[PDB]
Amino acid sequence: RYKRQVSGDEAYLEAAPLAELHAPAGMILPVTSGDYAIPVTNGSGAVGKALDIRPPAQ
Amino acid sequence: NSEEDVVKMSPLPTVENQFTPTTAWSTSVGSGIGNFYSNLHPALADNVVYAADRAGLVKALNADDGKEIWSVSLAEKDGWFSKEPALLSGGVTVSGGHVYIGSEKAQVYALNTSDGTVAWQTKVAGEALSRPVVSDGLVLIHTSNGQLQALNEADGAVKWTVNLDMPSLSLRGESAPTTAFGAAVVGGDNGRVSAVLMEQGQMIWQQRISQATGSTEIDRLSDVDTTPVVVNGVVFALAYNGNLTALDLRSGQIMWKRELGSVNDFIVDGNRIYLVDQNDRVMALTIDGGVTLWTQSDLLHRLLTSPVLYNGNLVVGDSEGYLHWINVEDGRFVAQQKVDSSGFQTEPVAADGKLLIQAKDGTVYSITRW
Amino acid sequence: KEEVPDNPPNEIYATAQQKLQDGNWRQAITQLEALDNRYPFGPYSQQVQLDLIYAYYKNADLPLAQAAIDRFIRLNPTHPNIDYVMYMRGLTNMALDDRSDRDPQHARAAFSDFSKLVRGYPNSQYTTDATKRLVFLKDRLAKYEYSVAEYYTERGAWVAVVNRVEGMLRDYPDTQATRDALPLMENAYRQMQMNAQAEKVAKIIAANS
Amino acid sequence: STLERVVYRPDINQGNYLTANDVSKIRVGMTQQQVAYALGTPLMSDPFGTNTWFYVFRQQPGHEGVTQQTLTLTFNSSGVLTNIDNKPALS
Amino acid sequence: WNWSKSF
Amino acid sequence: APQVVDKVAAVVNNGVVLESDVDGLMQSVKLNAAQARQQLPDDATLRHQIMERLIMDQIILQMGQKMGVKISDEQLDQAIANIAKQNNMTLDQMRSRLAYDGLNYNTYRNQIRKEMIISEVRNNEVRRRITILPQEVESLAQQVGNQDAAQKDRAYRMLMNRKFSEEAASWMQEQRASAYVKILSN
Amino acid sequence: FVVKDIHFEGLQRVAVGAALLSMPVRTGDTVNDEDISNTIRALFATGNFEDVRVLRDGDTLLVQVKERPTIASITFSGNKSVKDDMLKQNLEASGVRVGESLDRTTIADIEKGLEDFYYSVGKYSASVKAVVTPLPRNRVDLKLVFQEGVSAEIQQINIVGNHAFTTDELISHFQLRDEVPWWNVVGDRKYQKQKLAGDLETLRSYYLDRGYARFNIDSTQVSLTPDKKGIYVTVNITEGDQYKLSGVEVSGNLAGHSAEIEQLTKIEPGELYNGTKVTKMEDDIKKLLGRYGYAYPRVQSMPEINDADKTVKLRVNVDAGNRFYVRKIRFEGNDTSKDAVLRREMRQMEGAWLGSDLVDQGKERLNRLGFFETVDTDTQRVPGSPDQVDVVYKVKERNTGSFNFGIGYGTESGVSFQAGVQQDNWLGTGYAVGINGTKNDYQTYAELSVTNPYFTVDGVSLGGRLFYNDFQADDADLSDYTNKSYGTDVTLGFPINEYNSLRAGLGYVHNSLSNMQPQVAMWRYLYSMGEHPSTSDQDNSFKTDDFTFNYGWTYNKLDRGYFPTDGSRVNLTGKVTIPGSDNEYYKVTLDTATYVPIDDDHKWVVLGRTRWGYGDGLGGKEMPFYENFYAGGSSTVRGFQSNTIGPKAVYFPHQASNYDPDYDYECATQDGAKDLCKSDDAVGGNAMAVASLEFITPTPFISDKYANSVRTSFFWDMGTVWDTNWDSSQYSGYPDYSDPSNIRMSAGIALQWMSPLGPLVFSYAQPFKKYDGDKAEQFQFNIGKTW
Ligand SMILES: [Mg+2]
Repeated sequence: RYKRQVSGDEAYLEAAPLAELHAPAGMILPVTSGDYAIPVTNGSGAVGKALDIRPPAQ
Repeated sequence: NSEEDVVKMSPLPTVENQFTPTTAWSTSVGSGIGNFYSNLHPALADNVVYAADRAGLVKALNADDGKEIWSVSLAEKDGWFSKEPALLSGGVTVSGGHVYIGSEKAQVYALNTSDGTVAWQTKVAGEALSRPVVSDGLVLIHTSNGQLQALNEADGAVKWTVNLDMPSLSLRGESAPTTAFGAAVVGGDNGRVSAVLMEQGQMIWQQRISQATGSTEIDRLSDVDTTPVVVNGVVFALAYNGNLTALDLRSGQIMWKRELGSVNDFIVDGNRIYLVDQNDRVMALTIDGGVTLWTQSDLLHRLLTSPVLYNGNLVVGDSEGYLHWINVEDGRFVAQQKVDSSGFQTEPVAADGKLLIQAKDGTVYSITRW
Repeated sequence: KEEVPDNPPNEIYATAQQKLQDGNWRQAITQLEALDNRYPFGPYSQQVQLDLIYAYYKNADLPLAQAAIDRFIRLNPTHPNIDYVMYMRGLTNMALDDRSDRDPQHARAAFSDFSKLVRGYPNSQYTTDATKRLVFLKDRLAKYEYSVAEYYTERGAWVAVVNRVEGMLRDYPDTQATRDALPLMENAYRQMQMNAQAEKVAKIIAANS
Repeated sequence: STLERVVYRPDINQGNYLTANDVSKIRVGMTQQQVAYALGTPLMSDPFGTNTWFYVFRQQPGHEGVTQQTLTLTFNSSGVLTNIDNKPALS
Repeated sequence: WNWSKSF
Repeated sequence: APQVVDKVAAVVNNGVVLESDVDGLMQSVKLNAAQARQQLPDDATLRHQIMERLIMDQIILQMGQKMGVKISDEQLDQAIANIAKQNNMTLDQMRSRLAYDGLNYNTYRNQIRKEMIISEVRNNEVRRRITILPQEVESLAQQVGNQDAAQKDRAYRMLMNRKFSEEAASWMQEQRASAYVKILSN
Repeated sequence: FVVKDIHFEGLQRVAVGAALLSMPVRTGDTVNDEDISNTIRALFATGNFEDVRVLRDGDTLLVQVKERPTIASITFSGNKSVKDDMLKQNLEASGVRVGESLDRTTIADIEKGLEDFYYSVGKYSASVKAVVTPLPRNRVDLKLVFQEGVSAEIQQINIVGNHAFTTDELISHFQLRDEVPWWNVVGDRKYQKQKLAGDLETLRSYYLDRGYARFNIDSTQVSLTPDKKGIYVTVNITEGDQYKLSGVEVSGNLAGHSAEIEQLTKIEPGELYNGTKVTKMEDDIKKLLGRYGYAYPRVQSMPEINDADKTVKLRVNVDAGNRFYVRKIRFEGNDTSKDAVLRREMRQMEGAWLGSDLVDQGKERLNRLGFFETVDTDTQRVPGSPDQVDVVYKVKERNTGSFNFGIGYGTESGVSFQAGVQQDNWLGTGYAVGINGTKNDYQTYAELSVTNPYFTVDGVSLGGRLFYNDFQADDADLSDYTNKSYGTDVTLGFPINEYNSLRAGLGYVHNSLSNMQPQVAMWRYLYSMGEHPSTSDQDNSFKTDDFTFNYGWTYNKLDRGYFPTDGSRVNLTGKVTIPGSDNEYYKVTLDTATYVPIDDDHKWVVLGRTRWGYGDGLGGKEMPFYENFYAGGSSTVRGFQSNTIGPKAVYFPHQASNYDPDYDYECATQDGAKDLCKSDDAVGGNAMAVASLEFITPTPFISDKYANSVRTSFFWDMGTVWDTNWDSSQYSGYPDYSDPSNIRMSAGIALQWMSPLGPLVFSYAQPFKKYDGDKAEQFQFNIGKTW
């Protein structure tokens, strides 16, 4: 109840960026499987209380 | 915590007594039958009354003043500290100097009318909840397993057994067979009336008088726990939640039917059928086609007992203990009495001009009118 | 009990909108529920359902918000404003997730919903926040895996530790949780006396930090 | 510390179960399918490029100690066994 | 007697 | 003004009875009653009786469909041929019906097909509820003999017929009560 | 009839295009009455129309339809014993819920479903009716009217065909009950099919454990009275003759472990057949096979019965199976509790070979935790792997906080009050914080406790406690003195053997003594501490600060926690003041309880309880008089007044605080006192030795149906307390309280059972060996003080 009353509110939290690991010469890191992949989406939208999540008038 | 009943119990009717009822005498039997549902009721034969309790006590009382002639207990004691009740549940039946009583321990006793010593004792398939009908030198017993057994009188050894189907859920109590022309007609808890030869147990015919069955059980109970009545080659049966029907004695053809059920016995006098509906609604149907003549709906849900025709007036008890005299011509109450506070559950007995009834506490009453 | 008089639907909708602007969600929910029950298929059906989803989300009524979201998706598979519904689904799942050691199923559901949104509607206005939340959820899941790996390191199960760190290196290869988990895998390999694998993990660690 | 043993720990088990008969049922030249059929699917492998199956049999009963058998199978590019290394006990 | 109610 | 063509006269579980169907049965009885008008002189009661007739047929048909009882056309071809002793069944019958109701050939065969499904299911359940004791036919045959192997056979047939009618009548009453029926006629 | 346009009228929710697709007919085609009929039938088969009146105009095909009304609201009336939310969930699960179309065909179905639910509950006269109220815009509201009756209760449970065991004895172990005494808690008198199956299986096991291999249940009957207010249950059985166990034969692919199994299948030739022992043997074989890696070691027993000699030869079939390895162990539903809290209860290690027994043990430990309402397991297979599985645990979390209150009465503590608030799972961390408080005639206590169940992964727990205790001696039948003390205490717990549990810790306690009646022992102790008070006033005071190292050891082996019949419990507690404290003493205690059954049924038991204690000073000081040992009461020596055994006070002459005649005063100057004086007020001693031998027998007169819920016993209690520091030479005239030979003995009968008011224990004892000053108290009872 109280815990999610903040999440229901606007609680913009930004975490650290994601950086890929480096494979040392002579060995290769394991495959990724693409199960959790974040594609690159261009454009400059609004985030963190700057986004109007009110339903559109339709 | 309160939980009201679905249907309100009817109030006590107010009636002016045409004749004042009385109580000739009353004798006490130990603890009676309690709150358990049992067929244990008194019996009368040769100016003496035999009664018993659920614990095992049995008494023989004089029918004129209630004086005790002999008394015995059928409860085995393992010394002076242990005592196991016999759990008598079969209506006391007396015939040919014997007193037959059923037991919940699948035991059948046969005492002597002279001194009460056990003439013989037999083990049956299951609980002997039915009245030990006696006829043609046999003692028909309808156990709670759906097994109809025929014991001998002098010996007590089982002669033949007939297995009747039993449903998952039924109503406590077993139908007492009726015998006619060397054939025993019995009702089963599955809703079918069966006729069996008294020599071997061969099933002459079996007819179903239950009306229908719903999706769920409980509401599809069709236990024929009444005692079928046979007159002039016609068999009358009355199933719980079912239809009152008249069946041909030889073939089982349903001559006619009527939608009304009950578990209390009914009387067949002249051209009238007096019966108590499962809702405690006394009715007087006609023999020819079951056309209703009159109805008495002033005792709804009072838990009446089996009616008995005494001096031309039906007599029925109730859980409150009041004994109601109701006329047969129209059905109007003719007298009302208060006898016992424990209440009446088992059928009354009327014979030899004496009306006997036993309360839940075992107090056997003899009723008269002056 | 918060009764709603039988006013015209236009007036009731205007009242609901005004009470939504004020920020009072309970009154808006009551008004919109009354308008939905009384006019289940009127012109203000889709609009009222969207407003109900929004109000349920902002009122912390997450189960009802989720139910309304699924109902809207089922009944309007191709509504023009369906990217918004998917975004609200992701937000509701994130709120239900709400503590990285607790159940991550809600985080996985939110990640799946946001991934669907971004992969379906790259031009939507709810896409940048969707990617930000996806990054956060990926980090959260990697942290959960790392916590389990730490617990097994404490317990002494050196095979579970290596298996889980390999699973992290496979699924979430680019997270601080994986970077911090690599030493656990090295320690497990050394404890089980696999010096070759320990050296390999040591080279991997050195090549990055 | 002598206190870890005295405490009431549960049984700790890790890795595959080697019965000392399956390990004798393997030879050089068998394929991955045959090895898996004989011993079962290994709990661990080498994800850093080379393909290698690590059959570790670790068990640590309460206040008993640790015993491990390391069986390392090195295959080739075609999934054919090429080398077997068996460590009866850990030093 | 001992009553115990869960909050 | 618009003219009503067809509608739903009553609802039976998930099925329905159409106002067209009641009209069709209305022709069947009056054509039968044309031979003997005394058979069905009533009009309102006849309409009510027909309405119940179709309602029970729908109940039986749905029950038969649930179990999965099906009949192929080859059985239909044999079923239609029944009065071939004095008629060119399937040749003269096809042509003859064109003058009475044979606007579409399949209609007659399609109609009869249903009648075979209800009969098949009715017999299967009704006979399942029947129980026969040997003592009945032994004594039943003795009564007829008063009025060997072949005689007790007759007892079984009469006894089986007698039990079938009683069980069938009971099953109709039970099925009608247990199903959902709603008459609209509005 | 050619159709140029197809139009629909009355449509509300179904799309015109979808309905047009549904119709076999389409615009621009010939159409006939058969086609109209087929279209109507299809439209109705769609399941969203109540009546269809397909029509044809002069040119257009007009269709009038009536869609099924949408449910606007659901109301209930009369659901007294069934909650409205419960009815709502049942209904949505059935399919009816708000916002959907009201199918006018399922009213009877819903009513019968509700009636069936009521019948399952036990109310066989319940009637349910549904009222449908039309509303505008094709909306309908349904109201469910309930007519709940009176629940049916069992009136009798009967067993027919039993000759070796009484029906009451057999029913004694049944879950279903036909007698519920008001003075005992044994359960309710309701009927359920699950209960019937369970107690039928219980009867079967009861008969199979005595050697009745051929036991069989012919049939069971359930009956109702015509009023349907009572239920009668009858069970017909056919008990055979007792059978012996000739031998055990094991066959199958044992996987080379035949030698180790024959040792698990050893029996004495001529032993009575026992299904419980057979099941134990099967479980032992399964445990062995699991210990050797196999995950599903199926084991079956097929006894061969020889009636000629009444012997049973067991045929055991063992199949080892295959080995499955656990890849992952997942917990779902732990929204509050963290992953480690659930995972540390696991006996199954991830990344190791699977074990069904280990998985079940983990599930049982999770259940014992008490943080979850339900716990379930699911061993999902891993795709693409024939021998790898994932174990998933689904847990429904339950509230852990709990307010608590309690009231009890007894002869020793009088009226006892308890109150506290507990939190067994602090923020889903496993910590158990709480504050508790108790008060009785002579003491009020209040503590704040915080404990970490897992200070170490092995299971070591670190405690913590702040307490405040006020003790009034005179109210405890001792010499007058008040002791208000507070302090803190942290302890560790080391489980070592699954029955033994060591524990060590530290603590600081501050004691403030006041209102002390001068007496020889108290003044001896005070002088030992260097105090020099006066033997003239009762307004003395004394304060001390002590740091103690508390250690203990608890061995528990009792089979049951309530009315144990076998096992032994031994508890040892200690204490010692570390340097830097005002006091310098050590205290040791030892409590023992041993149960030795003397019959197979464990109905006759012999109980032996002993209590020991000793303490003394170290640096020439004395053990504090408020740490003394007290004997006598309903817990140490029944028949003696509480805290009455031991040395008695010897007051010096002293003026009372506020003298007032008509009140008894202890040896005061205002009453003519000029020398020391003996009294009858207990003071306790620093050494204690109490023993008790109690014989437990079945209750003789209570009905055998529930006679197992009342425990009767005859006891012979012994005890003695003495003061080791008493100087007999100085006080020659007064009794020597340093002699341990003064043994107090008593005997009597005690009763004990559970009552709605709480646990009850009554005892009547007649002390036949007492010394001067001992106050006897025969009848003693304690109602609910155990809470
Ligand atoms: Mg019955």
